[PDB]
Amino acid sequence: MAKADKATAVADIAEQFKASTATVVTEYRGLTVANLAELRRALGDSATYTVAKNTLVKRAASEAGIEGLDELFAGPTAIAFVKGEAVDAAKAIKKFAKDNKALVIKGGYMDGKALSVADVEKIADL
Amino acid sequence: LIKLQIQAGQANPAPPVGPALGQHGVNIMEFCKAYNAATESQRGNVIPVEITVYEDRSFTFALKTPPAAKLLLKAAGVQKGSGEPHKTKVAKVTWDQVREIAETKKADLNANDIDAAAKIIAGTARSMGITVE
Amino acid sequence: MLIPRKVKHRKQHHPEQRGIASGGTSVSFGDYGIQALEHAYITNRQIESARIAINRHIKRGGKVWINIFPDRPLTKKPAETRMGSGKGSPEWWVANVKPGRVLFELSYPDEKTARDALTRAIHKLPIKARIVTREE
Amino acid sequence: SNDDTGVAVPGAPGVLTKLAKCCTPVPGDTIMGFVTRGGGVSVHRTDCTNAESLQQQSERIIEVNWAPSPSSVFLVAIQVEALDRHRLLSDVTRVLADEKVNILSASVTTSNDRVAISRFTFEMGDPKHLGHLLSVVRNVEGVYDVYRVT
Amino acid sequence: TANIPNKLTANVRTRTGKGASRQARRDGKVPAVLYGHGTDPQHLELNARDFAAVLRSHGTNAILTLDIEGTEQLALTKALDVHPIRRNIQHADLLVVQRGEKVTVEVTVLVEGDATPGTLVTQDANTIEIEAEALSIPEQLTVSVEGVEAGTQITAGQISLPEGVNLISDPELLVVNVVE
Amino acid sequence: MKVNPSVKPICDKCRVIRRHGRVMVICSDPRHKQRQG
RNA sequence: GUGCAGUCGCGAAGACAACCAGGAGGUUGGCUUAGAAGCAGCCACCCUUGAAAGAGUGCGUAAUAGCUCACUGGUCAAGUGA
RNA sequence: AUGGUUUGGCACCUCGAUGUCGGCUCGUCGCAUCCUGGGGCUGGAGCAGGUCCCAAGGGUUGGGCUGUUCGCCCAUUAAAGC
Repeated sequence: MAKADKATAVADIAEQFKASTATVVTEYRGLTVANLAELRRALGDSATYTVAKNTLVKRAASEAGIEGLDELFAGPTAIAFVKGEAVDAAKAIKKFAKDNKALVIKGGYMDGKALSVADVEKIADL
Repeated sequence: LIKLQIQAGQANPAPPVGPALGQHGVNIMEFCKAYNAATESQRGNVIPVEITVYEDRSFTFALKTPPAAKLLLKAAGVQKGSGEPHKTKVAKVTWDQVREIAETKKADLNANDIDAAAKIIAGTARSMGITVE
Repeated sequence: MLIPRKVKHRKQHHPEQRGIASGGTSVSFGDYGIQALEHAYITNRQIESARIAINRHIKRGGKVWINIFPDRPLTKKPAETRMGSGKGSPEWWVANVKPGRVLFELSYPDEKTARDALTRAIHKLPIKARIVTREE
Repeated sequence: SNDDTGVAVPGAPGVLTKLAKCCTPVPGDTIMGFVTRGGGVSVHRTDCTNAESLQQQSERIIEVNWAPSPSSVFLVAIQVEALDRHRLLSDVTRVLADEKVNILSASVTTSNDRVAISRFTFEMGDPKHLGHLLSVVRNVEGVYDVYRVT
Repeated sequence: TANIPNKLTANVRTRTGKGASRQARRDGKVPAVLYGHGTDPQHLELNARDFAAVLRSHGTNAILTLDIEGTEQLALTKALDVHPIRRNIQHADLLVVQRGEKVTVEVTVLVEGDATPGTLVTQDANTIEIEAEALSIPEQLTVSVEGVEAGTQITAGQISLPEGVNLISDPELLVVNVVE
Repeated sequence: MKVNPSVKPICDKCRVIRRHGRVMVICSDPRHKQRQG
């Protein structure tokens, strides 16, 4: 661990958030590498799913276009990013969610808004 | 999850198979026939059949791809896996065989694709003792 | 056990245990070494036991040097005898080891096993000693 | 002599082919044969040591192919250590309990580099069965040098 | 490529002798003698802490600038008397230098890499003596042992010399021996 | 218990302490128990 | 053991410790034993989804499993470690 | 390294006298404990042990051989201490 790598991860989060469009943040619980890798290779040939921090993501947020959130990452963080649109992969994480139920789908930053019953759930499932 | 590269037609020795799954609590005679019935169409397999179970003690299993090490052996002619790579390259394994491994393991391996699977089995053989190129 | 093929004088005065070592104060042969901090006569048995201790703590791999040869005799009068009637005959072969003198040297990949082997050797040795490095 | 090793001559059967103690050419590698002046056909290998001095005698030579599978082997040895103090010198017998071996290149020396050098004979002349015995013979935990002898 | 000549204060020695030297070393200083083509040697008191920092951060053969009573004199570390036991610097022989001097030094050779598992590397030379200008003396002279089988006597002429440096040693000088 | 002047750890669980003026070594494995004496 | 003088690694971009969740496939990487696998024993000591996963930290292990690990993320919260 | 009991080294008091071995009697002390007592670990199931620690309160047999001390042996003993 190094603060140089902290700034590196902040820059990586900022630039990949700018490059890829959909960003589904998740609270990971009830996992296992053997199964998450297996499902991820299948559902993620156009996305990628991995960790985020509570403060490095906040720095990348202040330095990217997701500026004011600052309180969502109080908990485990296993963000995935879809470089097209999280519809197939969003449905994928939705079925994984209704399978395990330990994982929570925190939300995202599709465009301006963070999370609500209106857009994120329905664009994910349907 | 009793992970064992269970062998060909054999009378169930003690170390690898029988009590190996017995200590976890799976039956002793049904699994060999139930797996032979699936390897009829795939005659020739020493698959790492990770023996699995149901709620009330039933034989659940999804047949897996054969092992990369032992498939490399069966394809390299002499069924003998060495132990000293990087210093003595026993025999150069060929790309079509590496890709046949990749194709038969793309079903039931955690590889991304053909070339990722090839790199995975490359590391496998790199630890093993045999060339992969 | 080390021993010379010959000595011009078999019966010699005891080597003077004084002064800091002027030569062999550094490594010049390997990477890690044993430096002495006390004066002492180091013998064949001590040298061989320490060499062996190194060669057992670590095996094939690396090299060992012994920068001292015990070419200095030490006599012993017979037991149950009076003082006088001549000087005793040589019994022990030692090397006069002043402080600073590097005694054992080795080159081995892992500093951990090297230092531990040298520690085994030092515990075989009769003196307070020290690990030293070619680097500084 | 002429029962197992030698049945590969192209010209005509009948053999006085002997495997000179130069490189152990019994494995099916690029080899040739020199009509040994008084003593038959010394069969030698391409990467042999005393091959240039034989090619200096360039007339007394003849083609050979040498794939007579049902025969014996010349044999090759390996460098492996012992320890000499009450353990890991009887590991040679522990690991010879799983393999029988004839003496090739043994040598005991311990005022040396940091081991009781006990360069170990072997009875293994197979292409694809080397690392196996080299693992069986590698109990001492200080196995750094592993290459065979030529 | 150059090297920033490290800065140091150097009070001149008033009383010279073993008593003064020992009192200085107890005061944390270092006796030194600056000589060279200056041809009028100066007897100085460095500071042990910063002098040792300079040496351990820029090797022995280090350029350095000496605030000798205001004057900033350029010098090289020619030799060191270090105690065997304490390993404290007892004395520094320093060489006056200037721009484009082509001094001669004894630089630290450093092996690195890793050969075949079935071998061993023995350094026969702690150092290599070279000629170079006294602002581009390398802190180190590296050599590689990646992919070198036994029987590879790496000598001094086989080293990767930088620009301007010139071997004064012989190429026959064995540096590294790769053995079983 | 072992009572020796040289008491030291034997495994990673062996912890060293100074109890009642005596250097003790404690562990889950009571074989590794030691005391300075 | 304690004091002093340092030095180095890390650290509010949350460190070390604790508490919550996860902690691998390939794969048994190979030899060896009736076996060899994260762990009689040994050779090499890889790659891959990916944060993190060690040719596995150990236990448990007849081999396995289960157990917790190293490690990853979090909750509080600055000293912490060598 | 301890101890100072062995063989010794030194030759410091004692050669105008310091009587010697062994035994008998009388004891006294130390603990480096033979038994008894307390305890830790154990490759301690239990009986019985091994090893280490604490412990000197008391007890620690009678006989054959030998001048013998010592030792061997006989029977015993909780034990037959140094």
